[PDB]
Order: sequence, then structure tokens, then C-alpha cells
Amino acid sequence: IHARSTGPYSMITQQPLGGKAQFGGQRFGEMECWAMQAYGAAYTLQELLTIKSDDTVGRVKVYEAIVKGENIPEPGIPESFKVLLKELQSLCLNVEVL
Amino acid sequence: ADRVLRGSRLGAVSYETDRNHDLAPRQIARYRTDNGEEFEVPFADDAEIPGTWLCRNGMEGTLIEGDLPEPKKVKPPRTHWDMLLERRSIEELEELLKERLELIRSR
Amino acid sequence: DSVRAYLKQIGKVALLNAEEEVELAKRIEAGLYATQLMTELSERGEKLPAAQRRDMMWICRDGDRAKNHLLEANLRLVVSLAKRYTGRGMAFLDLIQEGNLGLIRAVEKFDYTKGYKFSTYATWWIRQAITRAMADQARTIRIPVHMVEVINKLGRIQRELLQDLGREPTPEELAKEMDITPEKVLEIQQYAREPISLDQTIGDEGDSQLGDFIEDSEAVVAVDAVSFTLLQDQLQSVLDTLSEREAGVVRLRFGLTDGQPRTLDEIGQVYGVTRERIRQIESKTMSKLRHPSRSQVLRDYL
Amino acid sequence: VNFFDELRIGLATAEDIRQWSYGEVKKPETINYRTLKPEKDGLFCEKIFGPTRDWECYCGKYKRVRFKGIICERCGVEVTRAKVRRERMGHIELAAPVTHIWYFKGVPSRLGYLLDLAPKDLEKIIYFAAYVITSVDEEMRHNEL
Amino acid sequence: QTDSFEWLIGSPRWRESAAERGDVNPVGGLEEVLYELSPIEDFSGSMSLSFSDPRFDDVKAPVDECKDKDMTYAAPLFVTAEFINNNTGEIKSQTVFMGDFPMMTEKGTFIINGTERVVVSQLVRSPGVYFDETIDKSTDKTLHSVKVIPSRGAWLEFDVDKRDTVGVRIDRKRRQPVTVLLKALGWTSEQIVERFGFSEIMRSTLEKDNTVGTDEALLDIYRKLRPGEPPTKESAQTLLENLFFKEKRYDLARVGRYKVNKKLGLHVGEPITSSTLTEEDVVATIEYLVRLHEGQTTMTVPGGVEVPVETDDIDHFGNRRLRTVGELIQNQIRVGMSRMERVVRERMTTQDVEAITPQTLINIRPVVAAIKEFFGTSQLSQFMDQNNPLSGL
Amino acid sequence: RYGEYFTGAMGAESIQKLIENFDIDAEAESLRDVIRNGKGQKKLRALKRLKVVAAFQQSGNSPMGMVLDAVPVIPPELRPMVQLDGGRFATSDLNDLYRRVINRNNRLKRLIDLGAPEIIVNNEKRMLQESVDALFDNGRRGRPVTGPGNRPLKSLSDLLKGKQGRFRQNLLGKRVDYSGRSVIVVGPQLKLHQCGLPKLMALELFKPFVMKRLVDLNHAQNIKSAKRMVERQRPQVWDVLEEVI
Amino acid sequence: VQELFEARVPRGKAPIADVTGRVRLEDGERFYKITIVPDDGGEEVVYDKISKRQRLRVFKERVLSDGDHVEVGQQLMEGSADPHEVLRVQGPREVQIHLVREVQEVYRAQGVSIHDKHIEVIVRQMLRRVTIIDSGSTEFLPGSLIDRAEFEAENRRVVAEGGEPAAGRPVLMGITKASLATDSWLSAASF
Ligand SMILES: [Zn+2]
Repeated sequence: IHARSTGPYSMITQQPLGGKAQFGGQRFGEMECWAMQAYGAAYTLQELLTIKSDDTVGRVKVYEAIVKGENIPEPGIPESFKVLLKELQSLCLNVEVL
Repeated sequence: ADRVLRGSRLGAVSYETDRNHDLAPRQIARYRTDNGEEFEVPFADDAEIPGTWLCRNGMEGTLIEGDLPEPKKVKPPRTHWDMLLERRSIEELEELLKERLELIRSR
Repeated sequence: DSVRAYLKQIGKVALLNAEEEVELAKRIEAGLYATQLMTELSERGEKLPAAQRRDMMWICRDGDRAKNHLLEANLRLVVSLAKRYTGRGMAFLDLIQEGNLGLIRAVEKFDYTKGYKFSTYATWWIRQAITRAMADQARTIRIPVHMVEVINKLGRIQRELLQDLGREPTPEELAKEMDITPEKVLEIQQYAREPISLDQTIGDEGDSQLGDFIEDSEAVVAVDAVSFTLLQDQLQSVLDTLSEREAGVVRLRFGLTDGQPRTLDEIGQVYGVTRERIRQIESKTMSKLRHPSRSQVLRDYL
Repeated sequence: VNFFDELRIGLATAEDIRQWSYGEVKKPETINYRTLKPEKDGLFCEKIFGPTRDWECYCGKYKRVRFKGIICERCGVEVTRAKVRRERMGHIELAAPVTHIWYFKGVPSRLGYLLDLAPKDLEKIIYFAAYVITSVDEEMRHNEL
Repeated sequence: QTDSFEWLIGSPRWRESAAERGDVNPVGGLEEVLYELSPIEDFSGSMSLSFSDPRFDDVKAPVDECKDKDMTYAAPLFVTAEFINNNTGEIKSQTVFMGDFPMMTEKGTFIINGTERVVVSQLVRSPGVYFDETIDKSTDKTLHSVKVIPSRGAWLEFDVDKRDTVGVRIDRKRRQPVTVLLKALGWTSEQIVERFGFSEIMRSTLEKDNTVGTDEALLDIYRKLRPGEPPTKESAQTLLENLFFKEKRYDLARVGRYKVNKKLGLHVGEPITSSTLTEEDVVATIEYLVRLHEGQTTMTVPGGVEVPVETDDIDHFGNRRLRTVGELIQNQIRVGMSRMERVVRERMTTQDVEAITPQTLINIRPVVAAIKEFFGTSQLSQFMDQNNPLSGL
Repeated sequence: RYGEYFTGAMGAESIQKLIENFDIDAEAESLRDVIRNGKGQKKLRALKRLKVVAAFQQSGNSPMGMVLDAVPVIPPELRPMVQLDGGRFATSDLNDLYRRVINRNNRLKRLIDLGAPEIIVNNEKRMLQESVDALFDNGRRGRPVTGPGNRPLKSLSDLLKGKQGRFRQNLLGKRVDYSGRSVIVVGPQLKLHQCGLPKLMALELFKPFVMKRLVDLNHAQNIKSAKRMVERQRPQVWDVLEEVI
Repeated sequence: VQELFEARVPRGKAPIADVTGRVRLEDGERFYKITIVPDDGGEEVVYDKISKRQRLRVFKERVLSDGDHVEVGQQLMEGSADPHEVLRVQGPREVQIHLVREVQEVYRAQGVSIHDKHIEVIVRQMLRRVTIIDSGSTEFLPGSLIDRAEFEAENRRVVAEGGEPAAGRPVLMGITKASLATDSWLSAASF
């Protein structure tokens, strides 16, 4: 049995950490996401890969919104994505968004 | 060593609240580097304005103004001439250059 | 590997002996006194003619030729001395460069009227460059060199004494023999270790790394963070129900509306009152705060 | 923004990179051994990368939210979050020009087409085995030949 | 497992046990590393060092204590060594405490830091001669090879080309001819015809051998070795006999020795024990190979037992043996002395003459470092699954 | 003699002199004349060259970036340094590589000012170039840079390419919370839209929601009595739980 | 099936017919000997070496033999069909139906019902691009593969300029090979 709402996280990434004395975390794969595309329930995916995985500043917002019972806030930019952009900017790349 | 083990960052963690009003006022000097630049550097409104300052370039420069405090306090390097003049004399180099300059003078 | 091209580079050099660089020193020093002769010639003006220009310019080039000829002649000395301090700390080419710089300083400080071998002269500067460079750039955390003294002495007495007992020594024994406390040598044994890398595999298959397992005790807990703001909200809701004066006394006193604890006379200074007037209203306020109807909602907030 | 049209990639020019960074370091140091605090001009340099401790300058003279956007010119550190240290890029100016590798050792070498040169011949150029004529006048050779 | 342990110690129970069922001259497992290791000789030939008498002391704590107090279940180890000068002869005999040594229970177990751990048996192929025949798909004909592997050395393969003839590259150096191995081995081209001419496909090797002269082709052999080095009288025969007739770096298995005799129909009624490779076995597998690729069924040898000619199997049990734990720990003591002695012979020079006791030359530390090194971090040492007595069995 | 006329040098600054003193256009239409005239291994070379000369010819870029005079530095939290308990330090591999860079730049930087024979100069610049190369990608030119244990380090491309790649960082998938797993049995009295649920795991999952609801009716003072009261598993949570599910 | 989607050379090689007419059937050195006579006629087509283990194909009326009338693209022996040559001869529309019957047969052998239009969806990406046989007038490198709709959009601006006879055939290519030719560049980075 494993179960978790909120617990410890990694120091390298912001992902939940799972071991014996940890609550465990549930590893969500790839074909799973393919079937999520097959429904096309994309707001679920935006819920999954952002506020549940890597963006720290959203977790306080959605958690506190659940505390007050207010509206679900909009999922902000996955900051883990922007980490790749900084890696590209490390290697002589004028990358840019328009 | 796969076991649930904790390490440490360094620094501080604070749960302070956020706001965008009632902050301390400021003042802006625009320091000028050697390579013709103007860098709007915000300073706290109660502060001192120093003379030299390493800037966003990674170099130091002067102010927005033309005070020019001092181009001094630097020292010359310990050259090979000083290290020569420790163990050798002026007469040594004068007569020795009479020897060598004689040797090119006689070719 | 640039050792092939670099030994290949220095292999073109001919070896030199003592009596040559005796004269080459006169050529170089003739170059430097022709140099300062040129600078003082620029000081006083009155420029010498063309032959008395090309002779000093010629000998200024000549001291560079014999100088660089000597440096070429002792790159082989840099290799021959440096070539056994490998296997530890630093890449060999770095050792080449710092041996070159120490050899430059030894060239700058050499005398031939002392009558010695030039290499035996330079050996202090070369090995001293080894101690300096390996003192600097061999660790992730730079340790000052006086501690490196007892790193060398501690590894010496520790290794040789470890042979003397024939086994692992105890820290109180090193505290006895190296005449310190066991907490001293224990601190040094803490300092001596290299940092562990992050990217190696965990001993097995083979896909995961080490970075998956790092527990933060300085992590951002959510429930205290939400708890903190609503706590401040309960500070507002409870603290605004008391009197007009005591709100300003507690807020301006405790550093709440501004963030800084103040002296006694500072908040009495804006009111035009005494310190005792502040202390009796504040202390009586502390009697008001231990009224338990307020304390009931605030006890769990500890 | 969250209204993105494209995402275009080019070579980062030298001026833009030194428009990106907030400073240039010059020491091979991380921290002190004892107090474990970041050193000047090394790795983790607070002066160009920011506060490791939340809203606390290294001078330690200011701590509060009302002191924000300002610079302790004693510490040389702007007062802000610590999390932005995962965002600030640095740079190092060079003492000599340096070629990039992905145009050279990549197959085929776009450098080798780019000036119409052999790869193996270019290798001994950039690994410094031989000279090459880069520019010669034709006037003085021509008429004075 | 109990009789496997039993043997590095070499029990009296092991002595009679492996003495009544034949077993003429039983030698200890430690001894098996001793007499190949001892005597120790310097490069100058002026001093010498010897080992003798592996034995054991008593236990220091019972199993309930060791499992309780979380230690190793060990016992001391004594081996009586001797330094012997070669210039005058010296009798520095000194029984040296070689270190602690882990011990097996009557449960067949081991205790490391209180943890009960188990040694797993590791199946490996036996070294020896592996004959094989493959058929290509261009011209669909029959090439006949053999791969002969020793223990701890290089390899050699006697192949057959798609055309004529052979495949005789040793340690994978492109090809060799059979005759230059034999003529450069020091044999006439006449005896190539006499002993190996019936066997007529190799007459084409003696045709296209393209070099007449023993050393005149053996210099080209050394050109096949390096390439590009002026050969001397060293690299003519002695370097080759450092690969096949020096038993210090090229040492096939004792059973692999027995497997060579057993396959090749050698002088097998022999109590022999060695790891040296004669070339007579090499020409024997040459002629067995060509009698195979001429098409036969049987074969005898002058001086030995006749052999039915056949190909070999890959995964047959006679080709795939078991390294037991005493062979495992035997290898770990072997590498432990391989790392231990490799500074001792180095310090046979730089230590002071007449001022050395055998205690000053022995470092017992890397040995026990190799032991505790072995029981940690190996996938052959695992925890006992104690949740079912069946499971533990 | 004749050194007044030509210019010759070595390495990357001369390469920059090549790049600055180069034009696209007459080269380009020259290769247009080749693909009008030539054929075989006279046009195909102009083909393979004409693609990339055409590529610089199209966009408003320059080949200036192919050489560099400034090297950027990645933010430090992507090479973070962690101390464990007991004073056990761990960090990234890239940092001492940057240290080799800064030591060679300051080393050359001080060494030029004295002046030197050129044997030193191409040595130091060559070490600088290889330091840049090992910074970007270890093992591409010659022997790979290994450290302790004779094992190779992690360069920039190592963070990008391989089994830590863009699949293996992004599209590999990861673990998230508000989840769980257990073993399953049959529920044959249920309906299709129905399912069952083990209740300890359920209350373990729905913690912030029930923590909201239990305080709303006055069973609790705050979040802290809420969460602590959950950790005590007091019997007042259950009738709340059927409402919140 | 996995090879039949990347569409390599099948090991069960049997040629198909190339022209209508009759056949001249013979034996050869351990294989067979095959000659097709055209119907118009003209050049007679000869097939040399197909192993006698790979025996005849059955048509409908009962068995292939010598003197038999030859169709447009009838397969000659048992085995498997090359996609590229029946593409070269009969046309794309057929090769569609061919691959449908081939994969569809494989799922029919286990009796698993999969609707055809999914297979059609997989078909549609396989014939998107064409090659450059002739450069024509406009920058088209031969040996390259170019989208058909872009090729027809570039030939749509056929205002005079000198004519543009950029020639190309419809090109089948393997689905990995086809999947390399993208524009999105980070899916391309994902290999
Ligand atoms: Zn400060």
C-alpha cells in the first residue's frame, strides 16, 4: 500500500521522493499520456505535469485555494521547462519566443 | 548507499508575505565605465555614493559626475631591473656595457 | 595528447653548460642597461646617432635571444623535474606551466658570480612553484597552507605510525603523539576528505542516479506557509479589537507594521509621553492578553 | 505571457551574451571552508547572482520587505528572493578568440565547406601546428614585383 | 557446501576423506597458492623468501555472541615463512600472524557484522579445447576451426579459410601459416611431409609458405607481433617461449591440463600436475584438425591413447564447470597476494640488506582488505533468505 | 624579409581574420556558375558547400559566433552544492572544469603582460582550447577527461544527450502526488458507475478537503487541530467523509 | 509486420509481371529460368535465378506454366511482394489495396477484427513526399525528398521565369525514415 497527498520532495528536481519511510509517490508513464491524448482531456494533463510535478510556486497557490475552498487557479508556466532554455542559453544559442 | 538520507543547502528560508506597495524610496546614479557606458544603478535613497564600483559589465568605472578623485595609490611592478640592481651595481652595468658595447663596437 | 607534440616541440633544443650563460648573462644585462640607457636617453633627450642606436637596439634583441635560448634550454629541466609528481592532484600540463613561471622568476633572480649549477639554483623556485600550485588548485574547497602543513605531517605520522602499530591508529593516540586534542585531529580528518560526486550510478542497474534520493530538511512545507498567513490574519482580527492606543504601542514597539524592534523612548517620542507611561500601558496590555477568551483561539497557534 | 506564436533559435552573438549576464567572475572559489559563505568573484557570487539568504545582504544591514529593489552598496547585492539564483547566467571574457567545436568536429564540417578547407588541415590550424596565409596585399607585390 | 569449505583449510577429515577414494597426494587449498607462489626471488638473484605451513588457531567467540555482538565469525591465521639469503644462506624463519580469517559454521553459513550471508555458486565454461565446424553462406562449404583457451592468458585459433588454407593467428593477429609455426618452432620442412603429409591440404601450406628459413620467417613473425621493431635473438624463440613455455604468465587450468590429456589421448596414466604447454599437443591438434577436415571417424597418436574424432559441444556439462567457493576464495587470496607481494619484491631491493626480518617485509593489511573487500559489494554474496527453512535450503 | 607584405598567424584570431575578411555573395554566385557548368565531383562539392553557403546567404546572421571571445556561465543552482550530515559534501563535476578555465585565462592573462617566447604561448592557448573543448563535450577530441576511479565526467552535452536526454528528462514521465496503489479484488454487487474504496487510504488521500470541511462546522479551531485530529484518527471524521467524497 | 511497415526488402522475393503477354519458362543452374514475352510486343523480359524451393504461384486458371498468358503485374512465384516496383509499375492506388490485404491477412490469421480505416490512416503518411529526379529550374537538389503539396505550391507559381521541369516520382519510404523528415526539430531532437 502507498498513499500521499503532500510530503517530501527532491533537492535536484521538485519531484516527490519515494522510499521506505517516504510515502512513496506514483510514477506516471508515457503510454498513459498517449491515452490521455486519446481522450483529449488536456486540462487534466495540464493539471498533472505542472502543479503536481515541478512548479513550486503553484503548489502553495492551489493548496491554499483548496484550504479556502476558492477557485482553482490557472496553471502557470512549467518552470522545469524553462530550465532547458537556460541550458540552451549556456551553449551559444540565441533562443527566443515570439 | 541507497537509503533515506538528508543533506543541506546553505542560505535562509522565509515564509514572508508578498506585496507591491510601501517600499523604501530610492535614488539613481548612472556610473560611467572606461568603455563609454551609462549604467542606471538604483541606490537606497539614504546612502553614500562611492567613487569606484564594479558594474554590470564586470569592470569598474567612474560616476555620472566629473569629480575625478585620484588616479593614484597603485604601485609599479617589481621588474627585472630591480632584481638586476639588487645583485648587480651601476658600475657593473656601465663597465659591462662598455665590454659588450665594445664587443659590438669592434663588431 | 600534447605531451607528444610538446616533447616533440622541446626536442629541437640543444643543451647548454655553465661558461656559456656566464657570457649570455652579460648579453642580457647589457640588454637591460641598454634598455634603461634608452629610457634615460628618452628622459634627457639628446639622441645618439644611428650606429649608437642600432648597437643598443641590437643588444636589446640579443639579450632576448640568449634569454629565450636559456628558457628553451631549461624547458627540459621543467620536464625532468616535474615528471614524477603526477598521479595526484593536478594535470601534468598545469605543472609544466607553473614550473615555467617559477623558472622565469629564477631566471630573474639568478647570479653567475656565485658559482653554482643553474638548475640547482632554480630547484627551490621550481619545487616552490609545485608547493604553491598544488597548494592552490588541488581541492574543491581551498584550505590555507598552514593547515596543509599538518595535512602533510599528519599523513606522514599517520601513515608511518600506521606502519609502526601495523594497523589503524586511534585519534587519541595521534592526539598524544602530534600533541593535540582528539577533536583537533578529528576535525582535520573531517577536512581531509574529497567531496563525493553526484552523477555516478548506484552500484547496480544502472539507469538511476544519486540525485533522486536527496532529502531536503530546508524544504518548502505548504501547511505552515498557509498557516503563517492565516495566523497573521488572526493577529489582525484579534489585535484590532483592543484599544486605539495599545494597537500602536504593540505594533510600533514590537516591529510589526515596520519590522524593527525599537527602544523605549522611540515610540514614546512620537506620543510625547514617558517611558513609564508606555511600560504601564504595555504591561497592563500584557495583562489584557492573558484574558483567556482571546487565548483560546490562539493556544493551538503556538 | 502565455500567448506564444513561435520559438526561434539562432546563434547568440557576443554582445547579447554580455547583455544577458549580470557580471563576470574571476576566482576559482566556491565558499569559505569554515563559515561556508560564498566568496567574492567565484562560484555562487552573491554580488552578481543574488542573496543566498532571504532578503539579507552580506553586510546584513537590511532584512525587510520594505527594503526591496535597492542595493546594499556595502554588500553589493540587490535585496530579493533566493530562488532567482536558479535563473541568473554568468559569463567569462576571453584573452584570445576561441572557435566553437560543433562546426569543426561535426560531420560534415561546415567550417570545412565554409572557407573551402580540408578538415584535417584545419585541425592542425586550431591545434596550432602550422601557420597559414590569411591576408596579403597585391599592390606592392604587383607593381614592385 | 560443507565439503567445499573443508579444503582451503584442508581438514584431517578432508585428508582421509579425499584420501580413501583414490586421491594419492592431496595438497591444501592454501598450499596450492603457496607452492606456486613460494619461493619469492629478487631480480638480482641474491636473496630469497619462502612460505610454509598454513594452519589455523581457535575461534574467539561463539555464534550466538557473534550474531549478538554483530562481529565477524573469524579465527586467526598462521603461516611460517622464511627469508633465505642466496649469498651465504640464512635461516630467518618466523611464524607470522597472517591476519584474521572468516569461518564457516556447521550450518554452512557466514557472519559479517552480524549479518548472515550466503555464497552463490557461479557456473562458468571450463577452459580447454573447443572444436567447431561452421558452414558459410556464399559457397556453402565446410570450414573447421578450434578455439583453445587457457586460464589467464592470450588465445590462439586454428581455423580453415573459405579458400585454402588456414587461420593460425595467435591473439588475433590477422592470420599465420602452420608451417612457419613448425619450422620456426625448429623443425624441418621434410618432417612436415613425413609426419603431416597425408594430410595433404597442408601440402599447399608448404607450397605457399613463401619464406624459406627458420629465423628468416620468424623475424616476420615478430613483425606479425608488434609490428615495426628490429627483432633480436630474444624475440626469435625466447619471447615466444614467454607466451607458451614460461609458466609465470601463461598458465592454463590444472583441470584444463587434465582436459587436454583427456581429449587429446595423451599419456594419461600419469599423476602429473603442471600448467605448461608443449607444442607437441599443438601439432597433435593440428593433425586432429586436418583428419577432421579430410573426413574421418577415428584417430590415434604415437605414444598415447586413440581418440574418436568428433566436434565439440558448447553447453555440455563437461565443457561447463563450477567455480566453488573455495575456488572463489582461492581466487581472492590469489589476487590478494597478487596485490600484496607486488610491493614486497619491489622492497626486496630498497629495504636494507641484513636488517630485514620477514615481519618487515609482510603487509598483512591488503589481504584482509581483499577479504572484507570481497564479502562486501559482490553479487555472489547475498543475504540469507530466512523466511522458510525450505527457502534457506 | 617580405614580412611587410603578407599576414600570417595561427589559430582562432587568424580564423576571425578569415571570417571578417569574407563575403558571401561572389562566392555564392561563383558556385551558381559552377552548378551551371560543372558536374560530378566538381558540382557535388559545390552542392554540399552550396547548401551551407546558401544557409548563411539566406538568414540575417553572420559567421561571427563560430569563434568566441566570451564564454557564458550557467546559473549555479543547476550545479548545486550540498553538504550532508556529518560534513559530507557533494556537488557537480562541471565546477572544477570551469576552474581549469579560469585558471588558464588568468594564467595566460598574467603571462602575456610579461612577454614570453612563443613556445609557451601556443602551449597555454592550446591548453585553453582543450579546456573549452572538455567543457563543452568530454571525449570528443582524444582521450576523455576522467577523474577519480578513471571514470568520465559529465559535460554540457552529457546533460543534453543520452539516457538523460529530452525524453529522459521530460518525456520519460515522473511521479506525482494525490495518488496511490494497492491490490484489488472483485466487487460483484456494485454497478458500472460505482466502485469501492478502501477507507484508510481514502482518508489518507482526501486530507486537505476534509481538513477544510471539518473546521467549517465548529468541530475545530483551525488547520492545526484539523491535521492533528486527522493524525489521531478521531471518530468524528467519518460522517464528514461520506459528505466530502 | 514490423518489417512490412518500414518496408524493406522482403526475404521472400518473387517478381511480379511487368507487361502483358506470354511467358517462356525454363530451368536453370539450380534455380529456374524465366522469360516474359510482351503482348504489343517488343523487348522480352527475362528473369534468371529463383531457387526451386521457392516454387510456382497459383492463379485463377489453376496453375502457372509455360506458354501462359501474362497480365500487367501478376506475381510470378510464391513469397512476398516488393512495394517499390509495383509502385513503379501499377500505381499508388493499387499499392494501398495491396498493403491492406497483406496486413489485414495477418490479423485475419488470428481472427482479430480491426477496421480498415485505421490502416488507411497509417497509409496516408507513407506517400506524402516525392523525390527530385531533375532539378528543373528551382533549387531542387536531386537525391532529396520534398513534400508533394509544397512541390505543387511551388509549381503553382508557374509565372513564366523560364520553365521549371523539376521531375520526380512518388516515393515510398520507411516509417522511421519518413519520420525523420519533420519540421518541429525537437521531436527530431527526441531520437
Ligand atoms: Zn550587504
